[PDB]
Amino acid sequence: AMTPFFWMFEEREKMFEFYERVSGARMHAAYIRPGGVHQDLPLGLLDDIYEFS
Amino acid sequence: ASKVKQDMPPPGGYGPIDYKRNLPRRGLSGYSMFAVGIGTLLFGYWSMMKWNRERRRLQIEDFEARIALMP
Repeated sequence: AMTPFFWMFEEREKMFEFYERVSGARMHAAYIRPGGVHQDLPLGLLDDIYEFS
Repeated sequence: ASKVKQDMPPPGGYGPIDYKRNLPRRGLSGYSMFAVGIGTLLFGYWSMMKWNRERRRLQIEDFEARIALMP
C-alpha cells in the first residue's frame, strides 16, 4: 500500500516529539523507573498532547 | 510563599475528543449508477449511428467520383 506509512509516520514523529520533551530521548527513553518516573512533565506538555489526540 | 505549579489540566477539563470511526456514505444507489452507465451508452450509440451513416454516404460519394473518372 505504502502511502499510509508516510501518512502515519508523521504522527509517529509528533509522538516522538512528546517522548523527547518528557525525557530528552526520542525513542530510547528510560523515563519509567522502578520507583515511578524520572522527571515531571514540562508545563506545556498536557496541552500539546490534547491538541495532538 | 508561592504555591505549587506543575503541569495540570485546566479547570473544567479538556474538550471532548472524537474516537469513533467516521466513514460517511457519499450516496448513490446501484440502480442510479447502472442507469447512468446505460444512458451514456445509449447516447454514444445514437451519435455513432448518425456519424457512421454519414460516413457511409461520404464513402459512396467518393466511389462515385472514382467511377466517373475510371474510363
